[PDB]
Amino acid sequence: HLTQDLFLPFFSNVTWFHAINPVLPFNDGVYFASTEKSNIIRGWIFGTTLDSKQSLLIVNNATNVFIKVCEFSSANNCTFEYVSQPFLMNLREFVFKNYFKIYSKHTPFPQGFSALEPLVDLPIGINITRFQTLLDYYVGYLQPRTFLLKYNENGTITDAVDCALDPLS
Amino acid sequence: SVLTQPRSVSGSPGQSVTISCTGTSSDVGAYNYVSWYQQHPGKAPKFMIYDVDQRPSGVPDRFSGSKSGNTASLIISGLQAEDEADYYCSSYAGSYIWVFGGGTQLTV
Amino acid sequence: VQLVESGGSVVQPGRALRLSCAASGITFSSFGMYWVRQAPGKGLEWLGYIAYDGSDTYYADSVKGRFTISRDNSKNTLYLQMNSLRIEDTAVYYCAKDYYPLLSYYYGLDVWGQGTTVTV
Amino acid sequence: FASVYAWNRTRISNCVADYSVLYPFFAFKCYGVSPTKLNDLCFTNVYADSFVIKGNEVSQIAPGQTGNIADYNYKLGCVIAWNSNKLDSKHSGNYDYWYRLFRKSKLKPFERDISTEIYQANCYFPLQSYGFRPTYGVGHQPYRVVVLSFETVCGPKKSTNLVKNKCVNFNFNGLTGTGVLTKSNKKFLPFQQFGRDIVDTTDAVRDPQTLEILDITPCSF
Ligand SMILES: *[C@@H]1O[C@H](CO)[C@@H](O)[C@H](O)[C@H]1NC(C)=O
Ligand SMILES: *[C@@H]1O[C@H](CO)[C@@H](O)[C@H](O)[C@H]1NC(C)=O
Ligand SMILES: *[C@@H]1O[C@H](CO)[C@@H](O)[C@H](O)[C@H]1NC(C)=O
Ligand SMILES: *[C@@H]1O[C@H](CO)[C@@H](O)[C@H](O)[C@H]1NC(C)=O
Ligand SMILES: *[C@@H]1O[C@H](CO)[C@@H](O)[C@H](O)[C@H]1NC(C)=O
Repeated sequence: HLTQDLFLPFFSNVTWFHAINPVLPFNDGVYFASTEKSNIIRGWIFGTTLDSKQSLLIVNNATNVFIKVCEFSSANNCTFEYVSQPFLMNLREFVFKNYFKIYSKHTPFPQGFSALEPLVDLPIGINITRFQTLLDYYVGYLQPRTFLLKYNENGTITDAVDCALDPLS
Repeated sequence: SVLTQPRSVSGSPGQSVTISCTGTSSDVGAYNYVSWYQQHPGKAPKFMIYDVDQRPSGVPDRFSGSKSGNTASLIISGLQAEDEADYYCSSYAGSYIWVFGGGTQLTV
Repeated sequence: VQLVESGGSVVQPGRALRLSCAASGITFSSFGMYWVRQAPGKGLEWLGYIAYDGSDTYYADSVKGRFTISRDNSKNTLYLQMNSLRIEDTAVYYCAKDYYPLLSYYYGLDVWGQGTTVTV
Repeated sequence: FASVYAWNRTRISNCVADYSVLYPFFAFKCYGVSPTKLNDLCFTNVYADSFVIKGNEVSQIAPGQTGNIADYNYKLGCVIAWNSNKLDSKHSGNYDYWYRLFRKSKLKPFERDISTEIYQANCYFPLQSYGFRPTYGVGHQPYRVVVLSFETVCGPKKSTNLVKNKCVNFNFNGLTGTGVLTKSNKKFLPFQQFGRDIVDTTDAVRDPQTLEILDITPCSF
């Protein structure tokens, strides 16, 4: 299948942040990974306002994951609120598009191929211009590129080819 | 729009008589706000029975009554010689307007 | 709250006569007022009512546009301005006080005046 | 049930308006909507006012109505009243329900005022108890009164039965078409909704109520 969407370019440059807390740009998307041992980086906060002037905060606890969209310690307005099982509960890959679509795939930053399966799309209908992780986290960026996705006999993506990488692809 | 009542009602001491006034479903059969008053000659009527089956303070309990359909009736039990008076009934005609019956004379 | 009604007099037909009844105390403004007339040889007839605040005024259709009921909140007195009185409009006029205070209109008359006789 | 003077108003938001659960009722007449089509004709929000009133005051709970309780206790969706003789008419006499008799001003529609003060003119209590008794008549028998307010809460979506091996005109959660449904050996991943062929034509679908993959074959031509 030949798809055209927001994908992370093959052999791109992904920033590497080890913290022992900057505010990063959002652009059109973000690829996030966290291969941290134990539980340290367990949340995110999205919002251009990043103040009371709305913003989306996603906090993951051991028992469950709490997603809230208010104008925040200020629980104002809060037009949306959802809870589900935990995201970050190895390597925890994520993709945050924007309907705020979240993908994920847990696996034991090596070389290899593994596809991300969606978790939840929520119609926040808000502007997302920046984000900051709340606690070994990488932060890629998605770009409008064309891929050649390969589906096996069971419907799972087994391979992909980036059509703008090299002449052979 | 005055509810018709009998001109007079017979009675005797130690007995009971029933005085009734009849109207239509517009007022009698629509709202349960039937009121009865006792009037003596040369004096203003005195309220005895209100809200069909209620009486004001200071009124003897012998003055009572009941209402069914579009007919309102007042029943007096153990009437005395001094209770002989012209009784008139009232009902809510609607639009914050009340009407009174023709007036039934009670005898002894 | 005793009510004393006066102003009854004999006048020619077509004249305007005012019937005023005075209450006892300062409780006239705390309860509504109603007007009732009694023709000779007949029963009692309702003439009209006035709210406790003096704003809501109601009267029967037979007395609509001719009889006006007014009350004084400071002097605790009420008036009944009857206009274009006819020959047949000869009856005893008395004032009645509502059993419940404020605006209820779902109760009988607790206090009744002596009654003023009007003839034409 | 709360008293008529201070009714319990419950708002409805984000609800599946299935009225078949509720619909012997003493009276049931709603205005502004179809009595038999309450699921289709929905509004943004609904408020349900619950109160206990006597049978003789049942006719007073209506738009444009008048009465001792209509103008002073509850002024007026739906007007639902049901018998509660075995539930509220206590043998010793139930006086929990209280009704207002006199008020300074006429009450606004859908407006309630709760107060326990005594009016001073010579002392009068605006609120009076309703003495329901087992020996009382139909008019004096207690009745549970529910008043609904009409102003996002709609009825459940209708569904039909599943027919297989026959040329049907299916509609799977907005995916419409015509074809022959059959059991498919394809193994969908647990997040997928349907399938496509090499020519971008539908070849399967997941039943929204059974979570089974149904192959789709076009009707013969
Ligand atoms: C990543 O950044 C390095 C350091 O500037 C650069 O040499 C390299 O070409 C970049 N790789 C890309 C753009 O794929
Ligand atoms: C809540 O946000 C909406 C836009 O989503 C805005 O119109 C509204 O004024 C806000 N309300 C408050 C109380 O901040
Ligand atoms: C997002 O920003 C644009 C300008 O870049 C503004 O016009 C728009 O109203 C914003 N949208 C929301 C949903 O806040
Ligand atoms: C698909 O899954 C089945 C079991 O459900 C398995 O037998 C088969 O090998 C799988 N196919 C592939 C290509 O992995
Ligand atoms: C849907 O509900 C039916 C009963 O109404 C039940 O048998 C079935 O398992 C349910 N399916 C899902 C996917 O929840």
